Amino acid sequence: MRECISIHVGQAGVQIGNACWELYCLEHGIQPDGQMPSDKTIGGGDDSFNTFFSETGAGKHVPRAVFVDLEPTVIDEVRTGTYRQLFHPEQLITGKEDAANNYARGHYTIGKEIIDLVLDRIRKLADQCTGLQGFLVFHSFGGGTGSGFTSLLMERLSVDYGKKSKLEFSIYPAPQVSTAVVEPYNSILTTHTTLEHSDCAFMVDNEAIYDICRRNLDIERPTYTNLNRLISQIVSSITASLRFDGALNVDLTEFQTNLVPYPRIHFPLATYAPVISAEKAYHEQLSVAEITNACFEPANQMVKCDPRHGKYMACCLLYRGDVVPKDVNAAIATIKTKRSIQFVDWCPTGFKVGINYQPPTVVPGGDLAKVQRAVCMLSNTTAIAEAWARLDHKFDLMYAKRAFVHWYVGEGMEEGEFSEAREDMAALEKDYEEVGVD
Amino acid sequence: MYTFVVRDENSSVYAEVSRLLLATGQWKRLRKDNPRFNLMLGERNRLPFGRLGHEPGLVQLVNYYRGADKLCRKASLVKLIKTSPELSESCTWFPESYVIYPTTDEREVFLAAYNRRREGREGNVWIAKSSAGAKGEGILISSEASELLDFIDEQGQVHVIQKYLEKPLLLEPGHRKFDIRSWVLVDHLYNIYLYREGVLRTSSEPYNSANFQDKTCHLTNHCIQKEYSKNYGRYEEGNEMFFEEFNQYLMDALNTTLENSILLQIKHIIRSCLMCIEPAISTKHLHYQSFQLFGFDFMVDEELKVWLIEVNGAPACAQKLYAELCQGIVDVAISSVFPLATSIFIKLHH
Amino acid sequence: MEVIELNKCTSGQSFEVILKPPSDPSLEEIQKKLEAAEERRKYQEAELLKHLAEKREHEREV
Amino acid sequence: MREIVHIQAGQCGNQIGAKFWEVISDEHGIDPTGSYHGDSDLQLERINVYYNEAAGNKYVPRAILVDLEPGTMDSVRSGPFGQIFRPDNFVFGQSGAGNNWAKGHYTEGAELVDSVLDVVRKESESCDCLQGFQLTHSLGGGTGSGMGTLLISKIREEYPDRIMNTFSVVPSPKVSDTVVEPYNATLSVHQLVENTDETYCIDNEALYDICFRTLKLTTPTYGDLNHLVSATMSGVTTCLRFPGNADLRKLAVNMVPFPRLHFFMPGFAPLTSRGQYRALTVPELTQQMFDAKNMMAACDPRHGRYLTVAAVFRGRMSMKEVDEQMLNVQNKNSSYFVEWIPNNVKTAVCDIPPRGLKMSATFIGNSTAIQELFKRISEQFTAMFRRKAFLHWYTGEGMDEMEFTEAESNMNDLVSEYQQYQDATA
Ligand SMILES: Nc1nc2c(ncn2[C@@H]2O[C@H](COP(=O)(O)OP(=O)(O)OP(=O)(O)O)[C@@H](O)[C@H]2O)c(=O)[nH]1
Ligand SMILES: Nc1ncnc2c1ncn2[C@@H]1O[C@H](COP(=O)(O)OP(=O)(O)CP(=O)(O)O)[C@@H](O)[C@H]1O
Ligand SMILES: COc1cc(OC)c(-c2coc3c4c(ccc3c2=O)OC(C)(C)C=C4)cc1OC
Ligand SMILES: Nc1nc2c(ncn2[C@@H]2O[C@H](COP(=O)(O)OP(=O)(O)O)[C@@H](O)[C@H]2O)c(=O)[nH]1
Ligand SMILES: [Ca+2]
Ligand SMILES: [Ca+2]
Ligand SMILES: [Ca+2]
Ligand SMILES: [Ca+2]
Ligand SMILES: [Mg+2]
Ligand SMILES: [Mg+2]
Ligand SMILES: [Mg+2]
Repeated sequence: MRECISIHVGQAGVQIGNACWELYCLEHGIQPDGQMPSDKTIGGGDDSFNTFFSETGAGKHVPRAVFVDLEPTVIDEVRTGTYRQLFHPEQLITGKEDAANNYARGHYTIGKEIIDLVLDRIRKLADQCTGLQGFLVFHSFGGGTGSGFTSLLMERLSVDYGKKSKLEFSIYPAPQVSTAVVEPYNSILTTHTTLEHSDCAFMVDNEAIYDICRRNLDIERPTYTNLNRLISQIVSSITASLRFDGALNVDLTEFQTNLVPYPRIHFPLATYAPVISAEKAYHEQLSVAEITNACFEPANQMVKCDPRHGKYMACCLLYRGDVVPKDVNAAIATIKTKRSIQFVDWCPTGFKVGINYQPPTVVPGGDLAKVQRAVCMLSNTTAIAEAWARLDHKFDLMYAKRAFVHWYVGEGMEEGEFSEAREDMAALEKDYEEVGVD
Repeated sequence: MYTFVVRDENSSVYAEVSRLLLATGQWKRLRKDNPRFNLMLGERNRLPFGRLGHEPGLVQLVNYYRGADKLCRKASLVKLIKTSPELSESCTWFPESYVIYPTTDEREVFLAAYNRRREGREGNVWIAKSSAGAKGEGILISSEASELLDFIDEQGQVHVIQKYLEKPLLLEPGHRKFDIRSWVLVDHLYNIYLYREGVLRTSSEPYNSANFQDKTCHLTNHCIQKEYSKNYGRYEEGNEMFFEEFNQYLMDALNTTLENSILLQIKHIIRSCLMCIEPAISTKHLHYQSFQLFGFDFMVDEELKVWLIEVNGAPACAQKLYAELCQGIVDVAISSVFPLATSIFIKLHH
Repeated sequence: MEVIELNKCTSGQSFEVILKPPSDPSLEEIQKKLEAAEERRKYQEAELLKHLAEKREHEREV
Repeated sequence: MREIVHIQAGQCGNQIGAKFWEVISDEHGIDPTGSYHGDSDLQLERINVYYNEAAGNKYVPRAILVDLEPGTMDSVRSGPFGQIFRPDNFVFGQSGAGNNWAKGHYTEGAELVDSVLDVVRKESESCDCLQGFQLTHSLGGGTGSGMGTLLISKIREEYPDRIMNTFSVVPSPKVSDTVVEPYNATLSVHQLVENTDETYCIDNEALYDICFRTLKLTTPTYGDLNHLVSATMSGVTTCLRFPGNADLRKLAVNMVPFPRLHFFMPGFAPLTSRGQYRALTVPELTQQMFDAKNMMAACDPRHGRYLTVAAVFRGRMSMKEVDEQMLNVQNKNSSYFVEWIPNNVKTAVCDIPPRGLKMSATFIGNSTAIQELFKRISEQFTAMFRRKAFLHWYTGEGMDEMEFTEAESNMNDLVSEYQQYQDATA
């Protein structure tokens, strides 16, 4: 058994982290108390769930989690909430005034003052680890903390834990649930600085989640709560192999090995099905073939884009529930004869498959119905570069006028970083295109 | 009211569509780079498909199908026909063709057939073309192979060599050659609409199988006849015979109709090509929707068999039909999505 | 369609299906970036305060 | 806790300041003795942004009251909520400023400014995390204009990393006390260009036209103008005073793309006279809010382009309908939004309405059309300055013509900087 430490940075990172740890506890049968009746090795263990939970002599199961925000109101809700007993004060870290949606302020000004402390509270958890694997880092692209502080943290984690893998769950900005204007700046700034420091990153576009909630949960005006519970489901299906018995994606290194042949192109597309309203009176449960086929509809992707007009480098299918290999392969055969699935020439055309028999757990009173079988597809397709193109175009439009740039310069940054970061992104878009197009 | 943007300066068709929409009083035009458009009349090259469908609360529509180039570029049309089971290695209505690179190449299979033709004492003239050959340039009709294989390598574009249809149908009076241009509109539901009005693009010169290197005898594009040929305009305006004349002619001269003789298999070919690529380009479940106007070019051999020769992704119209057809695009392609306050199209059902 | 590396356990199983074969910055360096930007703030702040001091001197002269 | 320190200076500053404290006190359930008597705890979660807590379940405004004359501050202490205010936060001279910027900024106000800063310090020290300052004042008198902008310069010197925003009342000949207002306003505007992060431009000319033409008040009083001001002030501060995660700096970052262009056009719907049975519809709130008639800066938005826009809807309503109508109004006005700031129109909904209305909306527009306001002031300034008319009131306090010439030039640079971005394209 090798341990994983989860780091949640900024508003989006913290609130998604709470939704995830909530769901983890329900999946492993851990109570808000922190007690796990079914763990019969009291006060210890090297079971698979111990990858994410440590144990106290009193039988309390404690997330291997650090929450970090530069203002305190979000983490205070953690300290008062339903899982307040789960965590310990030194895991929750709050500054006093935030980054004001300003990358430079989260990275340079405020970040310099809290980075050393954060790495100390992280060291305290890494010291409880026999075999630390690495880090899962949750954050927004758009916030000044999520963008600016995260890139600083990621740089220093490469210094202090240089052999360790680092995975990101990153919220890509959507105007429909954002009141900010400068998020394209923060997104390109944090991606440039974090790229050589992240082994594998799962982007989630709030636009896609927001639409899924509206179309399939019949929620006319989704909140962050609605979005985060759906995101937590997807995150759980991605991390389930680190927390349960299995032979696929059992350590963080296997994520890069299976999903990322090129280090720079390390942004796998997630697609999830089925999303079913819990208010549906009557619902006909979907088969292995139907949920698998849904993994190739852009309407179910975490990022809207068209994989037909790109090429695959890798594709994993992660099933939870009543699934056996025969039905998966019958579905894949049928799907291949009717969908445009082009792999790059130098990669094998095929799917790695993991099945876990427990069906997805849903939060009681949430919006998602229980289902008998669900799947999350992780495909490294060049089509996700469409999200880079969108965001770089917004960046270009504003930066040609230097709109808002004075806010960043005012906090110690130089215009040169803007153009340096945007050139990296220009190279990235080219990297994707010579991989995916002829 | 509805908004739209215009990004192909040089499009006869959507120029007139611009005018039509404004004159309805319910369409406002924006500038090239304003993104809160309902409709994009896009550029031909590197249209930013990735940026469409991400404007909150705007239903967005573009006049091109991403991926439709597989059909509308000569090298890739060859590859699509030979590799798609729907069409297959010996599809009956496309000339035996070969993609050949200068300097997945077929230079050897090209010769295997060419050789068996040599010994067969049967017709073995070929033609070699490119998508970069504008206004009649870059093509070579030759009865001896390596005369065209050297013409291929003397420039850097990828070419196709196809068996030249030696025995074409010839109009009378004139002993003159032609090809048929059909305009096809595919809407956001992927309904396939064939404009009822086609046009024949004629040769003013009589055909002459003897000398291939003389070309306005063999090459029917509107421009080359307009510029290179001495007899340009005798029988019909602009070397453009329309369907009513061509039909009345096929009855008088051949005791048959355009419908039975040619159009049945034109409609078959159009459906075969477009249904084949539908899974790859359909926008039915996508966050933006597409339509596109295509120009299909056909040849008719003397047995009244129809051959497909190219598909044009950005076609122009005949002056006579712009009003009618452009108004048809509005009604079928645009107002279908953005409704306002008989028909000229033949729906090819599938 | 070839299946391979099928592993099984009570919690589930996994396998691979193949349809076709194929055809570092230093701690010191960070600390320097963070400190050069802090210096740029201090210099901008000092110019503002010099500007305000000039304004105070004008107020005295009025 | 992100506290705001409020300063009100001069006659206009204190009159509109007191209405503001009256209006939001009622919204938070605080009565004229500072005792809470509300019915929801939404009222108290952000109470501390503007109020200090004193033992005895009292809430005391974090407000400092300044004037060079005692008159208008005796009337504050008289007025409905006069007892609420902390008595040591009344800071007053006796001389008065005579509608003379030079007296407020350089001679009479210089005498009093240190006393004001002692009270500011003693309010800031008691702040867990000071968010910034807001000042209410006019630009046409001497105290709010001249001494108000002196305070802002001093506050910046002592708190240079703190947000300084203002509600600034612009002079108009339609509502006019003296001929020298264009001088006082032009001198003040240059100060504001340099030393505020956000200035809400409350144009007395717009408030007059609104009262006279839409509300059909034939003889508008200061009371009628301030009814509109108070509605707007309650509006813009709604999302600082009730739950919804942006401090003043975060609002400034997303509203101000160039540092000097931070002068906002306010607006409000529905426009009302003092003394509304029909609730408006979300479509009606939206279109009124974007129509020139509801603009409290006498500028035509169709004569410029919006760099950023914010709108705050209040009342129980459909966020779905708000999103739809907002995205609507942007398409019939699509040309009037710059295309090189993507998604520059942002919205909030708060389900607590203002007193006396179940639906209302407040408008915050950063439009390049605001230049019409500064051109108007600059033309009135120049009309007198080309003959050096009335300058002796200012040279008599130590000022030099050159300082007026610089103020004029600085003002016209601001107008040209706006015109630059109104013609900028993508
Ligand atoms: N999915 C999801 N997105 C969120 C959530 N909270 C904020 N966001 C998004 O994050 C972006 C704003 O960045 P934040 O994370 O809120 O800001 P921050 O990380 O706290 O950094 P600061 O600027 O200092 O506040 C917007 O684009 C929001 O849509 C959340 O709970 N769930
Ligand atoms: N296999 C064949 N047999 C006989 N003639 C042929 C032929 N292939 C092409 N041609 C002739 O050559 C001409 C040009 O071919 P093609 O249609 O590819 O050019 P093009 O792509 O410039 C037409 P457009 O301008 O409408 O796109 C045709 O009009 C036709 O008469
Ligand atoms: C000095 O006076 C002030 C004037 C102000 O606006 C005229 C504001 C001010 C309030 O709310 C905002 C909102 C906004 C963006 C900007 C503002 C803003 O800027 O976007 C959404 C997200 C829609 C919410 C409201 C604050 C002030 O500080 C006290
Ligand atoms: N809206 C409004 N404007 C005012 C009021 N009082 C004065 N003004 C305007 O502000 C200018 C002078 O400012 P005033 O407050 O009277 O003098 P100060 O005490 O030096 O600020 C004049 O041009 C007036 O039109 C007020 O109560 N409301
Ligand atoms: Ca155990
Ligand atoms: Ca590394
Ligand atoms: Ca004195
Ligand atoms: Ca002192
Ligand atoms: Mg935050
Ligand atoms: Mg062509
Ligand atoms: Mg007065």
